[PDB]
Amino acid sequence: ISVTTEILPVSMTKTSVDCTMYICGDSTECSNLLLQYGSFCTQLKRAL
Amino acid sequence: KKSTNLVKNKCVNFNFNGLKGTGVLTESNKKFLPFQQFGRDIADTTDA
Repeated sequence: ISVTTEILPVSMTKTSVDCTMYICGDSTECSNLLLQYGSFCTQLKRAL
Repeated sequence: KKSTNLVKNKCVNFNFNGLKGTGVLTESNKKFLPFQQFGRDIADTTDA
């Protein structure tokens, strides 16, 4: 009578990202400049 | 230029010798050397 071990992954860690903090940070001028590019943030948020 | 009193433990704007930023200032336990002025983190942003 033998006993064997098998290991299988199931889940994965969940992450969230912020656009303005990563790209611009603590500068308002960069935010006002970045407001005129598009809506990539919506796509990133939806995927995550 | 002018000068102003130092406030701590409140989110404020600071201009240290031309270095502009927004954040909260705290007493530090770090030890510097006579030829050093500030430190940096992994992403080359000032922390001390």
